[PDB]
Amino acid sequence: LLNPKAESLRRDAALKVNVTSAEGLQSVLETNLGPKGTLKMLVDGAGNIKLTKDGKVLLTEMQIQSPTAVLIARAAAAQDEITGDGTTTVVCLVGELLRQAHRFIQEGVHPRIITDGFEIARKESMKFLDEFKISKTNLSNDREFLLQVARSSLLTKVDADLTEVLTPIVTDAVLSVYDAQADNLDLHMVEIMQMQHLSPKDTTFIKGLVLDHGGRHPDMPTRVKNAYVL
Amino acid sequence: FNNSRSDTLFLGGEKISGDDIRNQNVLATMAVANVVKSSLGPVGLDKMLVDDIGDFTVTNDGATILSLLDVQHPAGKILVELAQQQDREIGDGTTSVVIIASELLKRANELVKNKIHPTTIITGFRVALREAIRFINEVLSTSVDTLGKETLINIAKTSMSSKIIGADSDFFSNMVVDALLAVKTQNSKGEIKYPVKAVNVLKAHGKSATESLLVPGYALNCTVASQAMPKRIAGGNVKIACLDLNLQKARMAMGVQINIDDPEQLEQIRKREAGIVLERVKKIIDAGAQVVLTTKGIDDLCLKEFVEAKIMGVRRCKKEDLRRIARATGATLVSSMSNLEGEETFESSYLGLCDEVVQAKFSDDECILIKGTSKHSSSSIILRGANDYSLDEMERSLHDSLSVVKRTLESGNVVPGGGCVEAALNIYLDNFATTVGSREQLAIAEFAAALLIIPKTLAVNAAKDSSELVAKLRSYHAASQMAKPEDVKRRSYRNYGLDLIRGKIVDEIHAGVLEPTISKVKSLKSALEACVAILRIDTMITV
Amino acid sequence: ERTTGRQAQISNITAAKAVADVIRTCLGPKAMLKMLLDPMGGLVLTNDGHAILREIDVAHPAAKSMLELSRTQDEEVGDGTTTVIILAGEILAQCAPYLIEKNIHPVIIIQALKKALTDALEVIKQVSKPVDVENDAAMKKLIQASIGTKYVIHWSEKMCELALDAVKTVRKDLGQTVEGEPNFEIDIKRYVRVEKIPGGDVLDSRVLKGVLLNKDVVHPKMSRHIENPRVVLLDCPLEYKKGESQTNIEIEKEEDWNRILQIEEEQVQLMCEQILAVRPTLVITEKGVSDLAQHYLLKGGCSVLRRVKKSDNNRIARVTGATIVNRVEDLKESDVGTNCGLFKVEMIGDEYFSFLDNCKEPKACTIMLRGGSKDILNEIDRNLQDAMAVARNVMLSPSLSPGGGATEMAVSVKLAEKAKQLEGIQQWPYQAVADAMECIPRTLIQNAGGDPIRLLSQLRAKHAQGNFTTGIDGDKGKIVDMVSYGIWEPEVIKQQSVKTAIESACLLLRVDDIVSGV
Repeated sequence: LLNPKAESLRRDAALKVNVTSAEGLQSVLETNLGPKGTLKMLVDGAGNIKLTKDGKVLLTEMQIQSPTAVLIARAAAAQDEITGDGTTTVVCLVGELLRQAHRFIQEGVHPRIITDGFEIARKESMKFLDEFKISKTNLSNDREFLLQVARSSLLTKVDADLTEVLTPIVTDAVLSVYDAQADNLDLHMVEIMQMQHLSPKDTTFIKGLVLDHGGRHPDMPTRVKNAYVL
Repeated sequence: FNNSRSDTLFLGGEKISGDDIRNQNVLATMAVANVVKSSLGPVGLDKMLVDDIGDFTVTNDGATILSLLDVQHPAGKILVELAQQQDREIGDGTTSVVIIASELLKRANELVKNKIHPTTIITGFRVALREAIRFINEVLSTSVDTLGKETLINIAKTSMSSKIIGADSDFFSNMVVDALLAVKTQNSKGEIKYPVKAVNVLKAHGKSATESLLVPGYALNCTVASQAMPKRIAGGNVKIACLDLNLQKARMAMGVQINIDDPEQLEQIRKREAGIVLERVKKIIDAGAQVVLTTKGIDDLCLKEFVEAKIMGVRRCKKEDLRRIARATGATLVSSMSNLEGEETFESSYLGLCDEVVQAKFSDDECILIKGTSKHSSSSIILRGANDYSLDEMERSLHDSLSVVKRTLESGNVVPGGGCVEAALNIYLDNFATTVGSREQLAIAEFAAALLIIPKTLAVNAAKDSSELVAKLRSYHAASQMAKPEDVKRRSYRNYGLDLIRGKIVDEIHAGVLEPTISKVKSLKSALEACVAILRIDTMITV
Repeated sequence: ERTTGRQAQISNITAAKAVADVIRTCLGPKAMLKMLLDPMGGLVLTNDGHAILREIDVAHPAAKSMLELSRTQDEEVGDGTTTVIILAGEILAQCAPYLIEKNIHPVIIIQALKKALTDALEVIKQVSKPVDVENDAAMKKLIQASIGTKYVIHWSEKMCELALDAVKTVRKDLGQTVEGEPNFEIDIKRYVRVEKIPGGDVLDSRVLKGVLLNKDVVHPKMSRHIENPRVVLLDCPLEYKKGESQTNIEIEKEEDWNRILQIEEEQVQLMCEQILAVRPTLVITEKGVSDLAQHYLLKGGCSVLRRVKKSDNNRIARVTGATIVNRVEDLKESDVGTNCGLFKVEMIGDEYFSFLDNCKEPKACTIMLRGGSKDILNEIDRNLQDAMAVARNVMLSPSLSPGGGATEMAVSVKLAEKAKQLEGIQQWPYQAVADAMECIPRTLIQNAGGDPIRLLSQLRAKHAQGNFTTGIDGDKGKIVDMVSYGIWEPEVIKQQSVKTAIESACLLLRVDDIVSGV
């Protein structure tokens, strides 16, 4: 059952390749998780070295021929647009779930029963999801709790020394843009600007806007307090 | 295996001569012929023809397979040009001719191993061909067994067996055979051929298919439209006028309206509009036409003129039928009445001639029967069936049936098929071999035994044993040719061929398998000239 | 180059066996997913049988014939694409040992497949059960089979109304012993052609009888509807005509200049006067209309439509009867505008439309669909065609047949009983047909996960002693009766399934050689 210039992997042989395809992608991303995770290098081919712990930037910069890792990367891209965090968490759940399933595949269990067991447990997981969750008050004086949420998103990708630097910056950035009511928040109102020549621990928050071109003349005033704008 | 590396006769290519090219011509012709060997006969199977683009097609026609077959060898290229010569003469039979020339080369190749020179092998085949044509003359016969019995009904029975019409076919085959023999005509200068498009076929469902009637003439579906006119005229003769333009009251145009300012012009224009067509009606009555057939209809005032004269008017005839009726009556369908400045029917010029016109009662159908026109040689069939879907399958089957029947009967000279010609010539040339007694006797004997490949491979495609039927095929003819030349016989019982449907030996003349003589004579003549062209090659120069 | 002997029969069966083997996991609602590897870095996860084999490049020509077989099945039935291909591929696989190992001539097998095809059609008619085609509640539960597991499941009740009201308009159901029986002819292709309008709700989707036009009326104040309309169709625009030859008007005298300017307006009125001679209430033209022709026809009491496509006017001519006449002076009185109910110009989705809708069914209709987006309309479109295809098979025969392997096993048991009473060499290949019929239900068992050998023999025992309505459940996978949970499908699906399967199987068995040439 073959014709020239064709390749086919059949009779459970594709399962051993697909599960191994997940074990290969898992072990690579198993290194970086939580605040104890690891840093990796991404070469774009132009000679620019980029070091990032974000699984979103990793999966886009690497090229993988394995089709199993392609679906994981494409689905994680949808998770990166929706959730925006926990890209590695999704990959670690997919790989290990296939490893526990592959052990039952060797036992002769049909994959439909295996997938049906995941959907039934997922529906029960959603029930425990609503029971285990904690309802937080809508008060905006919750900054103390926002300090805890900030350390969750910070400590992961940094040495924890930049956390104390970025904790008042990120927390003040959200509450300043967010008016006090239930309406919405706009992330476009927060500008992201990068500068050189000074250490990263000196990163500061700017309540106003920053710009490049200044007044050129030696006698122009450097500091002007409470001035009218034209 | 392949022949190459001459190392003689320095030139821009190789040199192949001797038994090298003689064995190459056999291997090349065999591979080309093996394609059409399984497609021989109706029991054969079609094969797929693939192109270089990757598309393909599937057909059993030997003319299309050999034309689309790629042959890179000259010995097989002659067979490709042989199919072109066969299509330009008979037009059919390329499958059997290739199989003949293929076996003749295999028999001649064994004669080369017998130390027989190929020139005499060529002449030995030509001498056997001269007698083979003379032997067909005692085989071939004219049209026979059409009176007192019917061998043609077995042709229509096998062709309609694949359709619902095949249930009553025994009664329906008599309608096809008895009609085709009665419609015989002569076109120009002694052709004596059967009309292709004649024998009109109409359909109506009131009843079962058994009630289908065969009319000795044209059956037109129409009425008199008035009960005051007689339904039967023309004891001796009638003049039928086939008309298109209406006899109805004439208008001017569909876009113009008549506004009467002067009340004098009212009566004028009114009677003028009817007066134009009324004079045209007067020209028809004065032309001696008892039956008037109009395509666009007739008015009530102009029809009353036919009622008083006992002339039969008919409204809204089928124009496709009137064209064939006018040709049979010698008439001409008139699309508009005029010549130059005049208007008339020219007093029995565009009019036709017919023996009798009678209107039969069909038991919930009513039509007009036309019988015995001037020159017709035609008929009409009124079909009855289970439904229109059945009547459609009947009309398509009667065309597919009669077509096979009329083409074979078109030539007044036919020979029995199913392997009768190939088996009979094997017996004749076997005794003729003793009339030489020097060398060609070996070539003539192999020529006659090479004709057995046609019935052999024919029985192979039919899922029947070829070792039995072919051996029995020769035994029946050999025993029948013992008392035949002595002009003294108990019972002859010759012409027994192969019946591949029931797997038994039957008479092909009674079974209805017949091929015209021009097909079989030109087949052995073309297959021999193609076999000679291969045997004449002792050297091949390939660049 | 050339394949002779039995080698061609092997390659023809192997090619058809390879195509079927791919989609064996594509059969059933629980069917697995097929991951295809493109020559590029892409992949295809779709489980649709037609979308898979289309993306699979094939070499042997018999595999291309199996691809064209599925293309014909897609035009007949909307679902069951893998059912016909797997069945046609298994018949050649079961006849393979008898053709070679048993040394049976292929024509004998082909003649045996024709006898097995006739017997199979008789068994399907015996195991089929009738249903009321006039029951509206029953037709909704039938079409629902092709509805669920789709986005239209919520509107399924409205999806069935758009499906039934559309086919009931174009269908002509007639029969008698006089003019014959059309056998309930229904044309979905040409007559049911649909127009998709964005915006709105599915509840606002109506089936209009007539031709829908997107172009508006030339003047805001005009008759909105006419009781007994008179329609004129013409391709020619409405404007001042000019001669085909050289036309030069030289004006010297002073008072003759304004006269020619009036004649130019009279020629426009003359072309409109030739139209008004038949007193039309509606004028539809292919090209634009000049402002003068708009005013002349407005005072004439008729409706004017401009910029109408030529393909639309051809569909108008069939539901109306008005034939397109180029020149206004050649306009016939034979072509009329009868059977047109309303001219209503009512605006739909902030876009002015034109309605030809009438109170009668001239064997055609125009469906107006509303949705929340173009992707929703495309989902409603293809689902409406599959919804009407199921309703078509129910209107083309009253009887329903059980699915889920019930009919597949019901035929195989009856073929085994007729095999013992059928003498001759054709008996051995005749038993291969019944073994091929058991592959479809066993395939659903393999996709379910149960034991294919154990559940097949037990399912066969249910058909032998008990009834034939005991199939295999899709959700569970255990032997159950199909009367409990109806999987029931129309018989026309099973009719053309085995019909074209034998025709495609015999076609490959007839080919004993394959050569390459142009």
